[PDB]
This record gives sequence, structure tokens and C-alpha cells, in this order.
Amino acid sequence: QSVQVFGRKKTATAVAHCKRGNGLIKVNGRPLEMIEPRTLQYKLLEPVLLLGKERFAGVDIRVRVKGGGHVAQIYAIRQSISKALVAYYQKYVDEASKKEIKDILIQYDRTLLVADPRRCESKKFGGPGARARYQKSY
Amino acid sequence: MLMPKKNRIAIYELLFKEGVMVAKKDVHMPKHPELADKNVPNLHVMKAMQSLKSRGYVKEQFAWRHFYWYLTNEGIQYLRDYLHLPPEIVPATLRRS
Amino acid sequence: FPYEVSDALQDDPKGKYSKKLLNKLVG
Amino acid sequence: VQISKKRKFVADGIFKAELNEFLTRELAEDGYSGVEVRVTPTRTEIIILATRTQNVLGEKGRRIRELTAVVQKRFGFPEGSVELYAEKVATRGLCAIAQAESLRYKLLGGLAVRRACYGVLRFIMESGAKGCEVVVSGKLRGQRAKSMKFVDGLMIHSGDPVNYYVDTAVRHVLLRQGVLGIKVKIMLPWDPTGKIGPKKPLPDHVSIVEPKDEILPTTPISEQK
RNA sequence: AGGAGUGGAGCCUGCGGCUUAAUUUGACUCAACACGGGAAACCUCACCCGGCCCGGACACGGACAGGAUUGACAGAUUGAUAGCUCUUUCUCGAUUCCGUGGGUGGUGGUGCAUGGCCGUUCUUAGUUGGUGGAGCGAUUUGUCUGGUUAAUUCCGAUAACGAACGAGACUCUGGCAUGCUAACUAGUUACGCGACCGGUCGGCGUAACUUCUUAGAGGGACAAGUGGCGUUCAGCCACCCGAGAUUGAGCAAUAACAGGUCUGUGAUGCCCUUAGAUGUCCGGGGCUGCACGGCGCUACACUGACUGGCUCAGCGUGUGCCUACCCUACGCCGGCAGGCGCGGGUAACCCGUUGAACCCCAUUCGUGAUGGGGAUCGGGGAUUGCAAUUAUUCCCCAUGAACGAGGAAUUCCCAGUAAGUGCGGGUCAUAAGCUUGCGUUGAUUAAGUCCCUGCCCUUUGUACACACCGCCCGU
Repeated sequence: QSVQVFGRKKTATAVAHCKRGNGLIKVNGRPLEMIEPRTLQYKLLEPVLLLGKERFAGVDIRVRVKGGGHVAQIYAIRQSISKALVAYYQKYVDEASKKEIKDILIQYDRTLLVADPRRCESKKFGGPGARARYQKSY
Repeated sequence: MLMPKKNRIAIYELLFKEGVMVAKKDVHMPKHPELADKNVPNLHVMKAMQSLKSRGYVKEQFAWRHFYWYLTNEGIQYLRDYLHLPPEIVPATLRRS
Repeated sequence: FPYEVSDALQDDPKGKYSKKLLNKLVG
Repeated sequence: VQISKKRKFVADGIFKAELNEFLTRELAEDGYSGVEVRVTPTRTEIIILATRTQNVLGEKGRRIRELTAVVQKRFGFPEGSVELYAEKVATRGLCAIAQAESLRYKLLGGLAVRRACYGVLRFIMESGAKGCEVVVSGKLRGQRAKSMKFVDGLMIHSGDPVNYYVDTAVRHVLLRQGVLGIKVKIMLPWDPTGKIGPKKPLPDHVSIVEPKDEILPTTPISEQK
């Protein structure tokens, strides 16, 4: 089964392997419900279980995102959930269901999926850092 | 420091049979692997070559810490007629065509 | 046109030799 | 034994620098323009690009042979494993090194600075370049030093298209007073080997290629055969 | 407007003071001073000093056939391999002090004789012809009233029209790709493994792969847009089919400097003459004779704790070709610097899944001298390198000189910046509290100004042109 949507936030290394079963996300051996940060749990568990627990029983996904940093794998798991659901319901249900699930996943997130090329910036000679110099001139 | 004559004669013979000498030589150390078997201090060779240039018989070029000499007919004739080394030895600067 | 005196003048238009170069350029 | 890849690249670079400097010092009387180097398994071929071939090969091919020796004995190649040839570059005025050498030679013969510079600029204009500037810096007249330059045509000073569109050469000429520096900079035309003409698309600069417009027949009736 | 800062409450060097030299060789600053990639125990610019030398081995004034060219060495040969106290004194040993030319070593001048290469004016937007116009002329117009851009950027106006350099475009670089008829380093559709509610086929190797990784090769999407302001133009400010709406650097013009470099140079003008010659020998040693109002450091505190939490976020070096001197995993000496041994690595293949924070934070915070030092010398035992004496020694141990961001005055700073921390590379036989790069980090911003210090344009004044550090007047 190929959906080809992935989940990728920042530079975390992720895998989305799809084959029918329950939708579970494994993070450091900790599944989706019991998560590694242990402090952002509700913000990730709210969208799926309040609508149904068998909701993820459609296609199992090996999601083994070796993410370091809480902002890294947190919200990457929800990126993966939304992307996998939208692609599965796109390719393998019908167009009208595509439209409605896309509407609910877009009221989930208006436009923040993909970013611009930027990261920590380079250092220049003549100073200790990117934009800083040596002793001051008052 | 030692000043011999037959070591310089051997150096002259190798120069004639080659055109240039291939032996790295250091003033500080008596022996270098390339310098060996031709045990004459670098200083001797370059001082003799500076005296030769002050006299003038040979051609030369310099590049990136290296000498590149050229022995013409004048130097061949001079090494022929001074050291009475007969022309049974043929110079190596005219090989092939 | 002679260029040697022209260059000598153009190097220093008010030098010690300016008068002679300008005079040589006239004729 | 074998060394690492980055070290082999650095070593071939230093070898090329050695070779270029050596052939500029040695072949400074013929008129030296450049070198090309090609590699096949254990066969390395070097070509000296110069304006005068009948003068660089020498009598019975002496110098061209002798060079091999001073390569073989220096670079450490195995015996008989180095080959080198001689061809003449198609043009001369488009190589900044060649014209810098020419200006250096003219100032070596006592020809005056301004007339020599005028000659080289006129040559470059007649060569096909759309711009050249040459600077002679140092003592030309008097104890103090003048920097005198002539520029004609066009010349970009900034941006990337100054590496693949401008050729620059810096050389020195000795004198009873001191050293004179010669800087020659040349613009190149659009298409390779000195603007042969349009070829397979490799765009590099802005151009407005205007073809011939379509023409309609004046006669009311059309062509009859 | 603030944050971090500072000869104050540690560490590295550049002046506050100098005559057994002890340090300033480049300074009119901000264009000297952790700068000469200049961390000198190598012989450092020798430096200061009982330093065996000749490093005249450029051919021609005297020139012998021994210029006189060692010593671990018993107070008489008074330093670890300097017979430099005393006619002692030797297993290669004949080897001269110089007139036609930058020669002893070419790091010694003149960088105001120069080149080249840099720095600065230059971080700003300026600069120049040709033809034409104005003026006797120097010169001017073009190069501008204005709108108004980061911008001589562009609309436009127009005695100017056409052009040239710079700016932009350009190049490299950055939280963007469901094609790489793409990959043993990275998981994998249907094989052959397989408890378990189509997987150890990444443990032969999926010939389709690809999603992360290769930022490794081929791509597009600020206007098939909206609102408002503006001459409805050039443009600017906010957003309703919507990944992308100022990344950071490189290059960087004309004209200039008596800016720096002759101590980078086989890039070079103008030179010296005669004995422990700047090159070998200097146990000891050069700024170190120094008190955080020149880079890199202390938060009087839940934003902070020692792994009950990491399937991690992440530059770039590394061995023998001259040349022995590289990176190191793993065992033992071990509860450890350091030593031994087979092993891997010319490198996405080995160091290595580089120990680049420990988010619940399993010694565990009430009026916080006392986790925000522990104002550092005792201890298994202390180095692949002669010299570690102000220095690569090394794995680590109770409150105690500071107390809430410590002002005379200062070659800092606005979207992963400031500031913590650390890790690399250059230097590196030994070594970085130096420099150059690399990592987890943001905005409701101040979407400002010309009051300081400066720069640019226009008008204007000038007795200035060596150009206000000017000229100049008088006792």
C-alpha cells in the first residue's frame, strides 16, 4: 500500500510504512497515547479519540520518527496522523469524502504545513557570532 | 668541512652523463638518501656553480624551490677538455632526435 | 604627433619641467 | 602508497601551479599563454599553449624534448610515462595572459609605455573583444610612481560574470629605476572560442536576437506554377 | 528603547610605571595594539647572558703542506655531550682574510624609489566620455523641480540625445518538492526466516522502491490575486481559490592615501668589507617587574535540579610520495592521568548512531551569608618532545573576597540575533580561555529619528585651496 504523503517537521528522520491495521505511532518505543515528553499529551491526543477509538483501525502505519526534541516529534506525530488520514481517504474512499475530511483537517490547520528554507545562520569574521562584533564603540 | 677532489670529479661525471644532478642535499645534515653515494655538501655544489656562473658556461632555470639546468655544447666541451675525460662518454643531452 | 613629451607632461603638468615640455609641444 | 582523494586533488592542483609557474619563467621569451592537461591510465599529456609554435618546438624538437626531462626528473613520474605536445591557440588577443606577456616584452625592448599600451589595446579591439583595460603602474617618469591605465569598450567589475566573461593577467617588468606592473583585463564575446556563432543552448548573458520579419507578396493574385 | 558587556567580586594578554634591554618594530585612533595568521621551552627580531662556530667552499697583494676545524671529562681541566682558567690535546684531515657584477646570511635599510597584494575613504551611491546646448574662459548641461526606491532604483519633467562603469541582474547559501525508469552505508509490495494483535527478505540480495539520508543531480508558484494610499504612473501599507511574500555572504566602480607590507617571495631599484656576523652552540630567561570604571565570564531564582526520559535535533579533520611525527575503537595494568597489545580507517565503509540539553527532572528548595563561587594544592600516581621555574602536568572533594545585572567613559547587537554552553579546524614534537566555523533558541517588533557621531544630495556664504588641525588680527 502506497500513499506517499509522509510526515516531516524540521529535520526529523521519519518513516510512514502503510499496511492495513490500527493506526499507532511508536516514539522511543512509547506509543501515541503514552508519549515521551509527558507534558504535551492532550494537545496530541485530543483530535482523534474524541471522535472514535476505532477511527485509526483502517490502515496500520509504522511511524518510527527518530525525533530528538519535543517540538520535533510532537506536532510531527499530528502531521503524520493528518497526512496519513487525508491520503488514505483521498486515494481509497472517494472524492466527496476527500472534500469533507480535507475540510475538517483544514479547520484543524489553515495554512502552516510547509515552511521556507531557513535555520541557524552562519558566523562572520570580525565577531564572536552571526551578528556581533568585538569591543564596543560608544 | 671536508674539501675533496675525486668526489667532485664523480659529481662532474654524473652531471655530464645526465645534464642535471638528482640528489637532494642539505647543508645541516651530512647525508640524505638522495645526497648519499654523492657525499658532497650542498654548499660545495652551489658555491662551485656560482663561481661557474661568474665565469659562465651553462644554462639554468629556477622554479618553486628547484633548479633545472641545461648543459649546452660549451659545458660539454669544457668538461671534455679540462678534466681530460675522453669523448668515449657521450653526453645525455643529445639523445634521440 | 610626438608622445614622449606628452607623457612627460601628463605625469606632472606643473612640475619643474612643465614649461619646457609645454613649449616643446607648441609649434 | 595511495593517499586520500582530497589530498590527491590538492596534489594535482599544486602540480599544476608548479608547472604553470615553471613554464612562465622558462618560456618567457617565446610568449607564454597557458597549459592544458589531460589524463589517461598512467599516461599524462601536457600541452603548452603559446602564440609561436615554430619557435617553441625548437631546433629538431630540442626544447620540446628537453621539457620532458625537467618534468620527468621533477614531478616523479615513472620513466617514459610523461608525454607532452605543442599546439597553437587559435586566437591571441583574447587571452589576457598572452597580451600581458606581449606588453611585458614590448616594455623589455625599450618601446615607450603609452605607445605599447595603445598598440595592445588596438590589437585587442581588432581581436574581437568588446572591451579591454590595461594598467601600467610604477615609475614611468620621475622618482614617484604613476598608475596609468587605458580602458575602451565595456568591462564588468562586479558579480559572477567576471570569471567567465573577463580574463585578467598581472605581470611585472623590471627597469633601471624599478619594477613596472602590467594588469590586462579583457572582455569575452558570448559564444565559446571567441564568438564562432550561435550553437546548442548554453545561455550566459542578455541578448536580443532579432530575425528577419515575414514578408507578404504585393501582387493581388497568389503564386502560379 | 533595551540586552550583554568594562583596569570590581577568576581565567589569555595589548599602554597606565622602565636605563644588569626586560616588552610599544604598525598607531592622529576609531584605518596600531589575541595584529604581522607573531600560542618565541625548535636556533623567536638573534633576545639579556663564561655561546665548542666560520656560514670565504666567489678564480688573480703576502698564502703553510696543522685556517689549527673534540672532550661523559675526580677540589689543578670549578654546567646535564660548550678544554672559553694553565705552551696538555688526539682513529678520515689539507680544506686562504681580499681589487672587473645587490658576496659571506641574502628576516638589514629606504613601503617617501617601486611592483604585487591588502586596508581606508566605501556599505555610503556614486563616476565618465562622444555629438549637441550655454559661457571669452575655468566650467557647466546631460548627472534634474517633484514623486519619492536599499540604491544616479524607477517613474517622470526636460537643451539635451545617445551611451559607459558602479547598483541590480549574477554566483554560493539557507525549517520547499511524491519525478531521481536512484543508492550494499537508510527502511523496503508480492521470496525462504518469523512467538505476535502481511513485518528479524536493513542479518544472501528486490531487478519496481525512496518517505526521511545523500541539500547529492534535473523545478516552479507575486501577481490565471484582493483592499486601500499614490498624479492611479513609478511605487507603498495590509490580506478572504493560496508551501513559498527583505536568508546570509561573495563579487564590488572613478578618483585618492606619501595608509601597511623591501622582516611572504628566485618581484625588484639604490649598499656595507676583515672577527665568539644577524645563520651552530644561549643549563636560565625574553611582554609574565601587574588590582575583571582589550574577545571569550557571576542571573539574590519553579524560566533552574545528579540517567526513574533520550527509536535523539548536529560543521569538519584523520597514516608515511619527500619525513620518523595521523584519527583512533577494544582488552589489561585499573575503581582512574599515563603505559602495553593484537584491530579498523586514504574515509557516508573506522573512530561514530561523534557523549552539541536531560523535558516528569526516583542526594532533592523558605523569608534565599550556605548548588548562582565552593576567594584551588592534599591526595591510586603525576608526559609519544633536550627546556614545563607565570605552566599541555592530570578523572574529582563541607557555607569562606561578590551579593539582586556594580553609570567617569567605551573600533557590540534586530527573526533562530543578543546571550548561555559546548564541539571542531588554523597554530599544533607538546599544547587555545586566540582566531575561524559549527549546534536545542523569538516577537506583541521600534516597522523609529536625525538630538548626538557620521555620510549623501540641493541651495547658500566664504578672505579657505597645505582646503577649518584653514586663513588670520592685535598687545
